Amino acid sequence: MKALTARQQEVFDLIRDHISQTGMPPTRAEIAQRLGFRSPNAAEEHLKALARKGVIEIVSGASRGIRLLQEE
Repeated sequence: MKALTARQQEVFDLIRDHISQTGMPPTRAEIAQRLGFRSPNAAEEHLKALARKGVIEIVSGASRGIRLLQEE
C-alpha cells in the first residue's frame, strides 16, 4: 500500500536515495535543497504526514534518523 500524494511520494523517495547514493537518511534542510522548499517549516509538513499515514519512523533526538516501514 503506497497511497501517497506526488510531493509526499518524492519526500519518501529522498529517504531511499540519500541511503543508496551516500549512506545517511536526510534532514528537513536536505529535503528543501533537492525539491525546492522555501524553508524547513514547509519540508517538515510532508515528513510528519508520511509518519501519520504509517510509511516512515522518525527518531526523537538525532536529526538524520528516518527508518522506512513501507517498501523496505
